[PDB]
Amino acid sequence: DGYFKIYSKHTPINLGRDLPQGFSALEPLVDLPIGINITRFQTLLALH
Amino acid sequence: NKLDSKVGGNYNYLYRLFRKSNLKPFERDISTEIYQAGNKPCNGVAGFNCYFPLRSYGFRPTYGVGHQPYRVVVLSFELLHAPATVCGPKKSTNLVKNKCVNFNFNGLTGTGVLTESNKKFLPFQQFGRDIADTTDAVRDPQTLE
Amino acid sequence: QCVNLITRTQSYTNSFTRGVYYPDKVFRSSVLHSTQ
Amino acid sequence: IRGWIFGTTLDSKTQSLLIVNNATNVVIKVCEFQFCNDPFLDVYYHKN
Ligand SMILES: *[C@@H]1O[C@H](CO)[C@@H](O[C@@H]2O[C@H](CO)[C@@H](O[C@H]3O[C@H](CO)[C@@H](O)[C@H](O)[C@@H]3O)[C@H](O)[C@H]2NC(C)=O)[C@H](O)[C@H]1NC(C)=O
Ligand SMILES: *[C@@H]1O[C@H](CO)[C@@H](O[C@@H]2O[C@H](CO)[C@@H](O[C@H]3O[C@H](CO)[C@@H](O)[C@H](O)[C@@H]3O)[C@H](O)[C@H]2NC(C)=O)[C@H](O)[C@H]1NC(C)=O
Ligand SMILES: *[C@@H]1O[C@H](CO)[C@@H](O)[C@H](O)[C@H]1NC(C)=O
Repeated sequence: DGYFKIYSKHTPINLGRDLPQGFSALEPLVDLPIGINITRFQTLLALH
Repeated sequence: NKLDSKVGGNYNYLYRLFRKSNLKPFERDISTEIYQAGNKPCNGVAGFNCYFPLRSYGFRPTYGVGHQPYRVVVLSFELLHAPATVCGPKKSTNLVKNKCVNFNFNGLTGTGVLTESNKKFLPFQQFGRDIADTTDAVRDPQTLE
Repeated sequence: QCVNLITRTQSYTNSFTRGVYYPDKVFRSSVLHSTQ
Repeated sequence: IRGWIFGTTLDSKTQSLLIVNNATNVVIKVCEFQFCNDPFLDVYYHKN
């Protein structure tokens, strides 16, 4: 509905493997109405 | 018209007659690309029966009534579900506990006794609900318990 | 400064139970809640 | 890894969403950005 919703979590994990079996839900953290179409996306890396 | 209409007209009030489909709710498009209202690919600034968004209204004071400028504001909002931040000029009372009262929390009116809970609400939560879908706990908006 | 640099390669993985989130901002406890 | 672009066209023909994080606070903006085919962040020791 033109509203961009962000949910997130972090969890400590022992070195079996990433995305482990178990459970944890994401809490809502940010919300903002952009009022626009979205079709594509990318991510910012930080080089030293 | 008393403040947005002009005897020279006021052609800065643009409106869009053309879009490839109907847009969804609360969405504004400001792109100026040519629209193919002719059956063949109109490219660049012009083409046969092809257009940008439509020319603005002749907002001239003499035009006549129901046909001049009308300033509109639409207040869209939601309520009674979530941590509120904008409301009416109603005063808070003191808070009383263990006694039967007609409460109101952020417009959630009801009748009950108010008690110290043992419930760990997460910070984003204003109301706590039951199996009958009715509010059985609330976070006080003045002191956060 | 419109530099290209990102060398991105990918593989595939099973997202077992991940990406569940609180569906609305109402407290609930000791209940099973059906949500779409 | 710090932030994201979300959009329909990413080339200033229409508005698009940018999220950027750093060491403290985040900035969000929706704009007719002309992104670079590789959007990324540099942070470095500025001698001045
Ligand atoms: C949100 O942005 C999307 C990308 O701009 C847009 O999708 C695009 O929609 C048009 C019209 O349907 C497509 O144009 C093509 O449509 C068919 C082929 O699918 C042909 O008959 C046409 O000649 C033309 O080539 C785009 O290809 C399509 N792009 C994608 C990636 O799907 C949405 O319509 C936009 N929605 C809103 C509400 O703005
Ligand atoms: C993370 O990056 C943020 C920008 O993406 C940055 O925010 C910027 O912080 C500076 C310093 O507080 C602000 O600079 C302004 O400060 C006052 C305003 O009155 C003036 O003296 C300055 O001339 C200047 O206008 C920026 O405005 C602010 N940018 C935004 C978008 O708010 C954070 O500070 C960065 N965080 C860290 C830890 O470095
Ligand atoms: C009432 O408003 C004042 C002034 O902003 C503030 O100091 C006070 O903490 C508020 N009351 C409560 C219970 O927080």
